[PDB]
Amino acid sequence: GKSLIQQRRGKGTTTFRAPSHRYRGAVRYVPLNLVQERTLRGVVEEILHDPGRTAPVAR
Amino acid sequence: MKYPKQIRTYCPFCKRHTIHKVEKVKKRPRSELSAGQRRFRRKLKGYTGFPRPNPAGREKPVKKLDLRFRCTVCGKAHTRGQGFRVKKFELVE
RNA sequence: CCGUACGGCUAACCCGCGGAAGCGGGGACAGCGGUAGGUGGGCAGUUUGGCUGGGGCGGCACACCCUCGAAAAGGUAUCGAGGGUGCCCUAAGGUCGGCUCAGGCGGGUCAGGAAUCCGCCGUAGAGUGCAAGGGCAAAAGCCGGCCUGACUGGACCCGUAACAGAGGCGGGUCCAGCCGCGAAAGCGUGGCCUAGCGAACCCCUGUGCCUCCCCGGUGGGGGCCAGGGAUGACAGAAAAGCUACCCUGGGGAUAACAGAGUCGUCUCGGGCGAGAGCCCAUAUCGACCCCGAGGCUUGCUACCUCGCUGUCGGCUCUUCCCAUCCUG
RNA sequence: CCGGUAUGUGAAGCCCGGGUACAACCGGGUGAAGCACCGGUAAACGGCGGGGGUAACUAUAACCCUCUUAAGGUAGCGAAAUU
RNA sequence: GGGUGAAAGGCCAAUCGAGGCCGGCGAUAGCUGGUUCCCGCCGAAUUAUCCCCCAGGAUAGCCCGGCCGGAGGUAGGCAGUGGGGUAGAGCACUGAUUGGGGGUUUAGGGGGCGAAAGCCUCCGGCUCCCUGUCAAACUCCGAACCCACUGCCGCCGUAGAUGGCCGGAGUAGGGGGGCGGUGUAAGCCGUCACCCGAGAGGGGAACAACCCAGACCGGGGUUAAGGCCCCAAAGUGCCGGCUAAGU
RNA sequence: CUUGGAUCACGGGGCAGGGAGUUCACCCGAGCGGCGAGGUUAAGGGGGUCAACCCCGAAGCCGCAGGGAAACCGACAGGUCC
RNA sequence: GAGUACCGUCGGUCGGAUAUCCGGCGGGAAGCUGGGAGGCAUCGGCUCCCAACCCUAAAUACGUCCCGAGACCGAUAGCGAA
RNA sequence: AGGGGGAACGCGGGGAAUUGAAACAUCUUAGUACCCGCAGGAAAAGAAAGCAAAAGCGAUGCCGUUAGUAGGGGCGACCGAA
Ligand SMILES: [Zn+2]
Repeated sequence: GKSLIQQRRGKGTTTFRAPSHRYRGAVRYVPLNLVQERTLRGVVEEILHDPGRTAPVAR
Repeated sequence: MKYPKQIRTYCPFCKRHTIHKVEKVKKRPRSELSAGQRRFRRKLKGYTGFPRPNPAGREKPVKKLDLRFRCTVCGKAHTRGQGFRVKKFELVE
């Protein structure tokens, strides 16, 4: 037989791959090995639209 | 069809007429030690399509008998003719 | 001793964050390797029979027995005519003795009376384990008595299959052995004759012998003889479909169509005369039976044509027949 | 298709017994998934029953006898691109 | 056997229900086409059994060549010993089939005088006799014909037959004509084995098989089938009669 | 090809050159020739006028005795007739 | 001369058949009073040998090159290519 | 020191289908075609934990026979040593 769309997606071709070079970087907190017991303080300086996220991000 | 349990017949061993009791042969299954079964098992191993013919449920409704006649005087059995086909077989005394 | 189930632990292994030291989380599970079972058109290889007044569905008279067809020796085919078997019987088998059947009539008790009683006539009309045909009367049938030749070892013949080749199957004539019935002569190798089943390879049983790699033991294996287990598509593959997206090689050995043949059917006629027609056979209508023409209606057949052209209807254009609607 | 109980069955392996100076072998038990058994699920695949009789006259029968299944075509549309 | 697909099996360099190039590869087919000089001697077959057999093959039958062996054989006829149930015929078995004249009356529903299935009769059954009809699966009879065998007549054979051994094949789609079964018929299926096939020449207007007749080469004659007004070799031939429809 | 071809059955414009039962291994037969109860060499070796010629080489193969699954057993080199 | 000889099981391969070799998985020795083979396994005799480490000529295969020769072809032949 | 090149011959691994069996699945085609790696003028093998059987032989490789034999195998078609 011939192949299904769900089987062609596993190959990893351009027709199926996400365009993440368009996005703002990943979102992660701060590593424990650098926030062990310090209680860091920060200021919000920008709020931005992110194309890969469904939620707005802040800088 | 009725058949007697006792028959006076020629015995090849005593070389005279004696009394014989009648019995049906009772079968048994294939032995694993036989060369043919060795060969069959040797052909069944590995990556293969099935190697031999396989008729599913091949049987006659009316078969022949296999009877042995055992002598009282001497204790030995023998065959007496060819078998005949009959559905009911009943040993009457 | 070893286990199973559960509970916990961390030090193997796994996950993450980090140059790495480690940290944190899981945890002897998972994952990895080996083996065993199940599910599994997700993916492959194949099969999916034949005869056949084309093919298909139908039907298995796809192996056998009898009568006809069948032409007074033998042989002889069709999806030719009429029917049966794929069993049953320790007796329905072997033998010895004795007896004779169906029906009809006349006698008696009885509703049809099934049947029991008596006499006569009586060539088989009866009966035979089973179809059909054949055969049979001091029996091959009925009634009884004793038995198990429905056996072992072997030989030569006939048929399937004429003439004219055959594996397997079936039948016939005998030689020996051991036995049965019978006073004895004789008969008996299943069923009065002709249907009632089957290769190689493998397996099971019986029986006594031969044999297994230098020799000898034990367990186990191989071989010769006999019986049995099946292939009905019955001289024997283990086996479902679609193609109008279709491909190759071929075929008028074979359908659709024009032609060719034939005319049951069809169309068009006729002979006689049942009679109908106020009465009157035939102005008109003409039953039931019987004899024909045509091949423009449909069918039947398969001679021609499988890459001649395969097309129906309509428009256009020419010509012919009469079996005459109008015009003479 | 999903879930649940195991009572059955269930291969290798393990265990018991026989057999073999050892094996091959033979007979028992245990033995998971699955099969079986109990249930849930149709905007899952799919399915949704005739002969019968009867009214103030000819009619047709709301309705009544009825004959079986898991159930017996509801609202609508209807000689339909379905007759 | 992969891609890509707003899904048409659409498109992937004029190539797609699995691209193109080279290789396996001189793949395989029971199917189609082809196969190269001369003269002489002989000369068939399309039918039985078996095969997933029916456009294919094997075993036999029908042809050829060679050897062995050593005296009988046989396609025809006559007379005999035996066998056979066809044509025809008939009713003696099996089974079909018209009518009358009588006897037993009833196996059985009908009614009648039915005082009740009644003594007794009516439509009907049983056994005769006379009259009339039949048979692929009937026979009291029964040919022509065919078959085996014996003896003779004829033919073949020591210039070696009949027969046996060895070897090489082809043939498994037949047809015309006569016979049979089936079928409205044309046809289908078998059978005989004269012809065509594989057969020139002379005739039927031409014609595979209807008639005469079986063919090395060159010449001379006589006949066959049929024919003789002209086409066209040979008769406007002879005797007796018919036809008026170009029959 | 076909039962059947002048066919409205297939192939067939002209000429010249090319173009289809071969080789090996095994088996069955024959026509001839050599030796003959025996026949024959292979690989190889020696010599020479050096791929031709001459000599050696019986390993093996067939045959001389068969029957039988096997263990095993083991025959008329002529008695009579046509 | 140790994950070796040997046993069991799975896959491949072989003429190797209950008796060929290769690999994977699970087990696993003796070790000089020692060990192995002899076509199913095992017991006893007899015969032959000492694995699990290394090297080694000659006789053999080939000819992109050279040399010689030929019942080979002779320009549509012969290598595709005179 | 290595890397790249070399017709055929050489060593080690991976591994089809057409086809035949008058179908086809074990088998055959075939350890073939093709793929990967590694050497040389030759390579590989090679000095008995062997062959045998009442006698004995004595490392490897090549040629002729053993032999279409033992043996394998829908015990079919075929395959096949020492
Ligand atoms: Zn006894």
